[PDB]
Amino acid sequence: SGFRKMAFPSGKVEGCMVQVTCGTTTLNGLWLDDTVYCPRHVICTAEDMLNPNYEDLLIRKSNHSFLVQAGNVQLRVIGHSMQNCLLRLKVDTSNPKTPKYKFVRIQPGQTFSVLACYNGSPSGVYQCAMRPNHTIKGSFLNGSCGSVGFNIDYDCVSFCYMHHMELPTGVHAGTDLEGKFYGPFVDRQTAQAAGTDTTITLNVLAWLYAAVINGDRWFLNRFTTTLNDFNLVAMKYNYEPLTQDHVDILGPLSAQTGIAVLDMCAALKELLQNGMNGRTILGSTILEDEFTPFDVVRQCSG
Amino acid sequence: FRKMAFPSGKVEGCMVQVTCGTTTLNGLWLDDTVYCPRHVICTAEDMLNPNYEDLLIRKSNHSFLVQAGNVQLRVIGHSMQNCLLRLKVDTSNPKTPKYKFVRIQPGQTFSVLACYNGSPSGVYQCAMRPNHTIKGSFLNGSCGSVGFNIDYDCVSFCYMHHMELPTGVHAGTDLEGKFYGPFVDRQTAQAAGTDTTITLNVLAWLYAAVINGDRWFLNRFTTTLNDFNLVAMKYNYEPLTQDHVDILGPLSAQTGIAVLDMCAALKELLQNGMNGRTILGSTILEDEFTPFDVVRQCSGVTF
Amino acid sequence: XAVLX
Amino acid sequence: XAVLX
Repeated sequence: SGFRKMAFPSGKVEGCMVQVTCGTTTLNGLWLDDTVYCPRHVICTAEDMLNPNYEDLLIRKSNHSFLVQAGNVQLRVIGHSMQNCLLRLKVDTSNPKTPKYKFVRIQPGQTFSVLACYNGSPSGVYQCAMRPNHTIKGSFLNGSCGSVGFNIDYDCVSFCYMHHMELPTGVHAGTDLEGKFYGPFVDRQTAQAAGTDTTITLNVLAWLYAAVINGDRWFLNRFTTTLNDFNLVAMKYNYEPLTQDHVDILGPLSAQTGIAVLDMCAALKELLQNGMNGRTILGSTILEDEFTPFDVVRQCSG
Repeated sequence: FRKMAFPSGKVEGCMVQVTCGTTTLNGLWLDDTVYCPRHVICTAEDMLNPNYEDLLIRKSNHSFLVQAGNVQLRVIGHSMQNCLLRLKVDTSNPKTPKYKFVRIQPGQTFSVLACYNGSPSGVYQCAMRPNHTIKGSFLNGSCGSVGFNIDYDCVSFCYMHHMELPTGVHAGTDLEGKFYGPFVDRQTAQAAGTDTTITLNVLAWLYAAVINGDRWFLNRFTTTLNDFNLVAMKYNYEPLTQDHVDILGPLSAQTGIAVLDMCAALKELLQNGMNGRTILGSTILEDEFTPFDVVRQCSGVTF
Repeated sequence: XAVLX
Repeated sequence: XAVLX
């Protein structure tokens, strides 16, 4: 079947992207039904960015302080309110392209699709994973903000991310669609830093199973390991501790390939200790961790 | 620097499900025409070496069931064009975007909207390999899936999926039904020629690296085109031509680094490795980003 | 060994 | 250190 890092088709999300301006700041907003969601920092100026008091900044705005545009058409704002780090603007007209959707706060290690936008227009779509330290290793330029992360299950779009900033290390942070930041960050230009990050062990194993269902078994061995002994080694390599739930999650893939979870762990263990000796797995030269077990069983043949 | 695909909304609006007898796959609906792989008129045991021409004769418009969402699209015409079928329907697709059909060349990339039963399931970036195959990801029922590029507001359809080769790679046609490579749509014994690394794209990627501010690999020297090819061809790199040099002009101008200077830098990278260092966070030299993709991603191009 | 999709 | 997007 082959193996690609694919994103969900982005069309359902494209039809919700609008432009939102306040003062001289413009960024992206998400338009669903009669509401537009966007990062509350759209209300700041250049001097507000260091110690903004959003509450104080917002009370000084009216509905006509917000300019929302769908393409070249202006959408009138008839209401506004702040929810955590987002602004909820009510508009007098409804988005007919609004898909079935829900707001979900994903878990670290979980994957999602991002539709990077600039001035309310789609630029590109890529798939990534919420890092264990809550940051995203994305690709955002200035004016990206407002862009969203999402997953699609059938015809229902699950929105899980909205962009707000870049951390000194070049990685990115944001919130769920309720405005709550993912990670210990705040939306202000202050010295902030991501916590230590780890490789998502659950995903590497899902991926190794991807290589196997795909006909590749070179990295397997005749050993086995206990959960404890596997973790004692994996932790040495900065890998997320593997739990019994994680092993269960791998149950389906396990039964599909005939390789016990602990035996696959034994294989991973060896790979960590001896490198790949120049070989590749699914074309890759390093252990890949942005594929959840779910992504694996979805992209690969049952 | 993520491998970004084009926003796929415009192509999602053109996907439909096409069923002939027991065979179902995807179709591309533009205006009042639906394009799909001709092998859709084939049955189980009729794919070793089907005589498409004689197999089509025994078909009529009523043989084709075209569905969009939950609505049935009435087929009022059918003709074969090389390896595709062109079904005429009684309804012009209301979501037809401005578009064109173009035949992609080796090395160039495009986005693939993988579909099943007419419903888009995923989109990823691909590169037409020098051996005329693509390292894609397709399962059963994906055929008629399409590859494309967006230039401004115009959707450029360049690929339609038909087969998977024994090495796990994929083959298909342009939207005229002509295959890329020497492949044919029959389950015979066919093999992809050996592949090479797309030198042009690697150079482009190195520029992206520099543009991003990741420039440690740069050096004080330069090289001749000939001396570079002699080295690159050991690591199985496609020979670099003057035409490639010229295609890299805009990036070279943006960074002020002459192509042969970057080649000197690439050369040193091939003969000495990266020393555990990383370029754009990668430990290998990427070859599926073209000079255009680089411009597109670094410039925030929108559609 | 080619396989039609 | 942190940049608002």
